[PDB]
Amino acid sequence: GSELSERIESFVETLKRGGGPRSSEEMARETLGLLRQIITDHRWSNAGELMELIRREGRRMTAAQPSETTVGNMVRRVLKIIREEYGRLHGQESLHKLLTSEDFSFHYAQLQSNIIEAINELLVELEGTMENIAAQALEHIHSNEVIMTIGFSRTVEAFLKEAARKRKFHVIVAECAPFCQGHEMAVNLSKAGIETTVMTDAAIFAVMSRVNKVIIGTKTILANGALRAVTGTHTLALAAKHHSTPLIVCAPMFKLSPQFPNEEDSFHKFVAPEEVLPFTEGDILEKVSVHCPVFDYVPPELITLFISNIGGNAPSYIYRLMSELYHPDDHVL
Amino acid sequence: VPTRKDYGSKVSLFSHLPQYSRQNSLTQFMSIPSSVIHPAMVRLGLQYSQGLVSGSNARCIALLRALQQVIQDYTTPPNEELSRDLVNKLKPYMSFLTQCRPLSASMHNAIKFLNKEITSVGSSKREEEAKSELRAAIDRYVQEKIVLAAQAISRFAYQKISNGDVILVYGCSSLVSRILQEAWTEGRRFRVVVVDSRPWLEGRHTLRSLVHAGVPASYLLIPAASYVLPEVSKVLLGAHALLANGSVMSRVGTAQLALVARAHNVPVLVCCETYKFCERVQTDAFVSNELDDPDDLQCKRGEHVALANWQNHASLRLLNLVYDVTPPELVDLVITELGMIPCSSVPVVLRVK
Amino acid sequence: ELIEYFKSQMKEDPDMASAVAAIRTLLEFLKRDKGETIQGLRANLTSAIETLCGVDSSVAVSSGGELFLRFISLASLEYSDYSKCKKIMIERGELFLRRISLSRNKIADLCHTFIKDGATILTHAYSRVVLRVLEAAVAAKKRFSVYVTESQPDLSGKKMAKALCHLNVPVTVVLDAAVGYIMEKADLVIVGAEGVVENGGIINKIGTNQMAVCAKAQNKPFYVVAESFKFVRLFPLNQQDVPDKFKYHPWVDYTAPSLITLLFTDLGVLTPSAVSDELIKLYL
Repeated sequence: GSELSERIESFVETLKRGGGPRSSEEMARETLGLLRQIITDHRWSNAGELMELIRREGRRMTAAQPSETTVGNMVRRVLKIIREEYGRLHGQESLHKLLTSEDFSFHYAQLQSNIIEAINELLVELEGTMENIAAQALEHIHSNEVIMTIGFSRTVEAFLKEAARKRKFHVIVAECAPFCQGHEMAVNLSKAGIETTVMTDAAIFAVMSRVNKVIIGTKTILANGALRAVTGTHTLALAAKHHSTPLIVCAPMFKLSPQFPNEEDSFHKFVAPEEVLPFTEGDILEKVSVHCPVFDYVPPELITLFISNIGGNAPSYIYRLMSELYHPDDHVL
Repeated sequence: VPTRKDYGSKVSLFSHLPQYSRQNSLTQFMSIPSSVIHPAMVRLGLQYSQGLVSGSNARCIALLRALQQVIQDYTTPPNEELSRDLVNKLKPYMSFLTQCRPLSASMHNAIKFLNKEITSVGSSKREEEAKSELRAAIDRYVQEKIVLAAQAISRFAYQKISNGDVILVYGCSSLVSRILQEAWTEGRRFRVVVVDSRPWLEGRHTLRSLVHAGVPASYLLIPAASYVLPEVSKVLLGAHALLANGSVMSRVGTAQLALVARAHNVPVLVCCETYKFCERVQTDAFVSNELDDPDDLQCKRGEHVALANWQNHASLRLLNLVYDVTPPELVDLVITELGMIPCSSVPVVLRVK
Repeated sequence: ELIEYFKSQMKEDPDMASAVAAIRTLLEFLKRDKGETIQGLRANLTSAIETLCGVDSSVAVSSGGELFLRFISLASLEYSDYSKCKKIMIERGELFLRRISLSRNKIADLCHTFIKDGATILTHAYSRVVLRVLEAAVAAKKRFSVYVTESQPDLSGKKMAKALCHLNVPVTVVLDAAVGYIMEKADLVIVGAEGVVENGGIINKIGTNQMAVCAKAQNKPFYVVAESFKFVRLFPLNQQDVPDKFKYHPWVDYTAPSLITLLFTDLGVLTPSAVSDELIKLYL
């Protein structure tokens, strides 16, 4: 049906033009649903044609917006799911396989059904991720503790508001200069009585000597444990490393991207310079170069822990989690 | 079972941890012939409270023996299945043991393994057969998780000890003492520097254990560790638990020793078995620790005791920590029964088994 | 016996590694073996690995020998006949030798992406893997500069500089004592490795640890390119813990994984925390 075509085109233009789903969870949910509708409302005899069309759709979606990595993550997860289902109904690279050792043209009828059910489980796991990070609040926050967070993150907000119903601590929010979204999080935290404080980015280091723990979130996580966070987060990580302050990252499993930090000159998202320098400045705008990057790169050695729906892990283990979610042939997509 | 009462004023930073007194106990409000709690469990809890069993593997062995005795004295009621009934019955015992003394990581792992073994019991299995199989499984666990797991670690740590080495140990550890004794018996010639700390002073348990073996040993306190480290070749430390993030949870004087050893270019070695590996993580000794009896910090220096009556002063707090956490960057080598693996391979061992 | 002459004549291809030639010799002598038991075969091949390591003191030869022994022990667990097992071992060794020869290009095509335009790379000595990575980037229409250390023990940096000049790449030769001088003018450090230890560090030419320390002191990324058959289960606690059979003026030294950023193997781009994972999964 052409309804799927209209849906795909509308989603592509919604990603390419502006912001659609304003939360990573809803973005992943609609991505999974659109991939399920593509799987159902299409004719594919074998798994090869289905994998090819899914790869083409994911490629065009990532071409619509390269920074929105959640769509590509969901596409690669669906591809991996199809791969397990095909391998199960039929009958990673390591040293053991290199010492003790394939095409998808075969056809199966019920296979598609199975795949659907598999997608189904992933769907439910979504509505757990947030709370699966929140329920681990009291295990990482003790009473009378100073905590600093940057920007607006729903996961960190839920973490703090769940750790505050039984403990009482100090929270400091540093608003980002281009997009001052820390004020909204500060108001939402003060509405629950958590003794929240608001500050700018320039003071992040100034008060860093009086902070016991830093808890942040991110847009996506790279394969080596690095981070693609909001701008100003690398400075926060450097300040936490200077004072040996532990840095905790709240991120679900759908924010893991198999890509490595080798796509420079496009890693950061550049927006109009109106946010940094206004248009009413005058004739100086013709000789001044203004750049407003939205995201920035955070190295893995500046991170202490990763909290996800499966629990607490170290960055030096992220390489394993990727291998448990995506296939090495779907990294380039 | 009445809950144990708190003693003294706790520190504000550690106000979320229970602080008990060794003098008072719960057995005052229980039956002399124990009915709700098993008599073996009551004896084990009393020994844990009085400090008669103050180790890590010894506590696990005592708990497993008490559980074997309880299973032997267990009788399944009618209309009930053993798989659920035994699990529901063993829960108040663990609650009482935790009330006596906070459980260790080895005890938690043993409890989890026993609960899994009991839940994995078939329905058609007879009662006596199931009890005997559970006892045999506990015996095999004790054999291949503590006894057989120590010989492999002793054999792996033998090739890391050379003639003329100066090994620095801390506190009392069964694995470290066994490794040193076996290395001296094999033919290695070295000397050990024993480090101790107040108020337990359990390092003397190792010192007199080396003199009886023939190893030349020295003795000093933890504030004088930076003085003897320039002459130390390597540092052997014991571990109570290895967290899933690589951090080492051990006696409070472990992370400090590992930090001071780094400033002197002394390699730090950690010895631990694979059954003490925890899937949980921890970044500091504030989120999870144990507050011992604060009256143990009192010492008689000269004629009087400065902390004789510390409860009279309102703003005076006495902190007596038990455990601490060492970051993975301060640990160089971790010796297990599977081999000499780095401190970052803790989740891998947690994933294989 | 007259086995080392077959290994020396196996290295007539100047691009073939030492571990690859050792594994080829081991497989050839396994094919030509006339034993009828698996224990005798294992003993003969352990003795042959010892004889081969007696000639070449490289860590790669020992790594390849241990890998071959592990492959034999793994293939001898399913069939338990020594004839079926022998044919399966021959086929698997042929496939393994065919797959190993494609590791250099697999590392190059995956590592050349980390090199930007107008960058400045720093290399220590002559390495075929680094040379392949550099020649795979110039084929992708990229321009950069290379600074190669002289490697005073035996002049290997001059050979690398001549190769880069033949490949039309601007290369400047620096002294072994000037590494701390040009470190501020480099963007990344790409070096080879003769053997990857359990903890993730490397065992490379003597002038590698100081360069890694200087790069860490200036926040310069330190990349290491090495194959997978160089994974050895060793845990050196310091420089003196390295066995003397590999250092013999020392000819090799150890670099801790705390100074290494990433590793580029035929298994992909890994962290220093992934080598121990593979070594544990292999049960070497």
